[PDB]
Amino acid sequence: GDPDTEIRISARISNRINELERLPANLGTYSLDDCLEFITKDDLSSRMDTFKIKALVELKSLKLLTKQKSIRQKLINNVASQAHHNIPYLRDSPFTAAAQRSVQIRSKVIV
Amino acid sequence: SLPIEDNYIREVVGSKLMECVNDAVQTLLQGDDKLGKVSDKSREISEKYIEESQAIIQELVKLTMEKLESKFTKLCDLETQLEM
Amino acid sequence: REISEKYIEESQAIIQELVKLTMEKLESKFTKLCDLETQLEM
Amino acid sequence: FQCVATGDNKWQLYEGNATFFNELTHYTLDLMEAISSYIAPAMKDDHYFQTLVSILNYTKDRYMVISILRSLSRLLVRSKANEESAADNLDHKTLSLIVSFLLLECDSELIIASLDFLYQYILPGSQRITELFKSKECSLILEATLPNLLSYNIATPDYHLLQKHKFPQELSDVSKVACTFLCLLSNDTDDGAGSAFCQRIRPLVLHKLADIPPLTLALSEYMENT
Amino acid sequence: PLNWVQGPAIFHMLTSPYTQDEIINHEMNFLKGRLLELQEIT
Amino acid sequence: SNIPDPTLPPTEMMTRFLHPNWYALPTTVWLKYGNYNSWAPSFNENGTVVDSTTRGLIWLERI
Amino acid sequence: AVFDLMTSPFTQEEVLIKEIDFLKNKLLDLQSL
Amino acid sequence: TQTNPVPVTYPTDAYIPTYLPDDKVSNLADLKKLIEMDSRLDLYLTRRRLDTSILRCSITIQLRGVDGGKVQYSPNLATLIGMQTGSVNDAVYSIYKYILINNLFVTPELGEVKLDSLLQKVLDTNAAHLPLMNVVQTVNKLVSPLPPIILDYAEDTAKLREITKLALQLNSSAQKYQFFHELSLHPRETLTHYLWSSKQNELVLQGDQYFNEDAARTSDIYSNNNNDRSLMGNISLLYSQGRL
Amino acid sequence: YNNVTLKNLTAFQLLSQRENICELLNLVESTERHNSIINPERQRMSLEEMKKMLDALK
Repeated sequence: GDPDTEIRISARISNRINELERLPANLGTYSLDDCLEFITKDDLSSRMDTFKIKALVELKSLKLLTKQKSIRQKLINNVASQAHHNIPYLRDSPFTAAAQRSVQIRSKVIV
Repeated sequence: SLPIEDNYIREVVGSKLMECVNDAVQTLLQGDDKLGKVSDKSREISEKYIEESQAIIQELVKLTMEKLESKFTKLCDLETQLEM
Repeated sequence: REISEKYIEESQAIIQELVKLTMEKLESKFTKLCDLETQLEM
Repeated sequence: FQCVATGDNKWQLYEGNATFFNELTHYTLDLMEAISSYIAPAMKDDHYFQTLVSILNYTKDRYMVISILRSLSRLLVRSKANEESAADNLDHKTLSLIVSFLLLECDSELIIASLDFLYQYILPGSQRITELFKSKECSLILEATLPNLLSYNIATPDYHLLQKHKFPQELSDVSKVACTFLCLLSNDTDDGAGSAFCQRIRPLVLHKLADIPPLTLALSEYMENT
Repeated sequence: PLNWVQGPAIFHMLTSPYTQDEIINHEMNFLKGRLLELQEIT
Repeated sequence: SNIPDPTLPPTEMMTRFLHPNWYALPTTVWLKYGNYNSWAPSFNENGTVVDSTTRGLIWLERI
Repeated sequence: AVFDLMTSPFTQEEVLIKEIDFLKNKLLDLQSL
Repeated sequence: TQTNPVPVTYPTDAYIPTYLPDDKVSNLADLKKLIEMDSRLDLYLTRRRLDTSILRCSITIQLRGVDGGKVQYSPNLATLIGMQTGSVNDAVYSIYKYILINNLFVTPELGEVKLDSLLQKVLDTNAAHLPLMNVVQTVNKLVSPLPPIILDYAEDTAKLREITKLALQLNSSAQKYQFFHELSLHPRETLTHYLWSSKQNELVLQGDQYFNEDAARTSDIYSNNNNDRSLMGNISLLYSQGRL
Repeated sequence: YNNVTLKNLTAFQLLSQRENICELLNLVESTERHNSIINPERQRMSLEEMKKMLDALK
């Protein structure tokens, strides 16, 4: 709850997406470990895209946030909506076992 | 299992008594010398609730009477209305 | 306990005197009325 | 349950174990309600009849009173004409209470259930009409309630409108039960406890017959027995 | 004598309450939902 | 994609959960017949989980 | 709305007939109240 | 009132304990005498409440006393009854008794009456059989109103609720007696019962804590909670049914 | 509050179960809940109202 401090969260999330969406697409790396590989004039070293993958996992997970929310909505409301058929101490409580018995009482027939 | 907005949660947003009671009842159910000390403690408490019991019951006999006295004067009206 | 015990002991005598006296006056009003009822139905 | 329904200190029920016992005896009465018609040859000291009339003096459940009354009505179906548990085990503290439920005009299932057991009670009629017309309040409640139960929930043509200017064509469910017992009460021949009752009620029924033309087709055996 | 027959449609609802009044509306739609599919077989 | 942006007015994720530990249980049904029927069966219990005393005691310790 | 596979001395139509006899009473019981 | 009792939210006529040792109280049976005294008084009162009712211009003036207490009769309906202008309900009852004297129903056999000369005269019918519903229906037609002057040329519920509230206080002290009493009877198998049941009720109350607002929006439910094991094991089952 | 929950029933039971064990050790007082329901000045006032109802009805 508390939607005053909910805008102050999403204003920092949208701050981050608009900062990731101003980086150039041709971003490359240089580790201090490539001198053991002896890269030629055109050798295509395999450590060039170790910053470019991490900048797109970050940018795309900040857009699928309401996607895992819908799955976690469908996960929590499917494991907890029963709450008394799998949890043992709740199905072995007196009030739940009597109530699950009480809803299965068939109607009495008159004469 | 991915903490995505978990940092933004942490950015903006930065008993003992009954345990020792349950420990103590566990000690009373080891030595039966305390069970007599606990049963006799409960029995004067049982006698304490007996004095609690009839002090309510002696109020209920009184309060039944005034509500019954509301129906005596209702019944005494029928002595004259039926005889009319 | 003693102030409770003083008005727990005298009270039951005043309880069962009044309830029995209530049995007297109510049943006397009954037998007067249930016989006044029969003189109507005639 | 007879330990608690009487309040016997034999088997003082622990107060922590009462909820386990409450729903337990709820389904027991439902089993007793269904098999009561198969022990319809009820015995004189029928332990099911003896306990249930001790249970009936205790409860305040509207459902439980109905299930006891339906079992006792369906236990005394093909009883006798002389001697079964109906003629003697009704201790008149229970019997004055069943007629007392006809004063409950708000409920109507309890009126039908109290009428149906007494109809199953009245069917010998020898030691039954005299027993039902015995006391100064059991033979006196029926002089006011049973004529009033004929026009129960029936659209009588009113006259307050006709006094302040300045026909139902039907019956109800309990009125069909009310004329059924009263016509069998008119079959109390030789002027016993029923026809002597049925002669002091005929001046009151005749006013009800003019407002409801379905009360002319009904109460036919009563009008033949006056 | 064996007859491998299909079992009846048992109204097993996902959310499980305990009061009856939250069950009858879905059960009446179940009775409409089951007898209408059963009437066309006849 | 067909995903919405996470700066949407749905960002709530807990609105209509209603755990079955907060479900209403059927309790005893105290009836009323009239003002002068004190010999009526005062309540009704078909499939109630509790008795009328503790349901009255819960009513007593709440009212 | 869960079905089952089971053994019965009745065939499939008599179970459907017994479903007709059971559901019509429950339809008349629930629509009346 | 209804055809069914009216449910209420306050308790109605709570019970009285009987396992209480009555040697100490000695007033439960005397209070029990008051209740059956009051109910019998309520029985007689409710029975009594049921049994107390069981150019030349003309002068036209609409009077003040135009009332349906003495309502006018048709002259056919007048001579079959005898009275001049009595009432409408007495007109129905005297008509119904006149058929019942002449025994016209049968000797619908009871609906159809044998139409005599006067009954055919007052209804202007000529059938032999006619139902009594249509007979009494014309009595609503055959009666005309009276003509005007023409000149030409509680506390008991709250007392019950307080008694219901005070009886609930009695049920508390009786149960509080017997627990310690049966703990004085057996201190073993009510404290072993206590140390299990209070542990069980500690489990049941601690079954609803991982379902808050910011408890689920964070990831300390799914990640590393194999010690929890409760969820993230159903994903092999919920996906197998399509629940996602 | 007019209804009870499974949370409400267990909290009602556990609070009532822990207070009776809290009386044997007597680490709670429970003296306010005793004397206010005893109320011995009301108990004699109950007696004096019963005493006058002897005098009024005789």
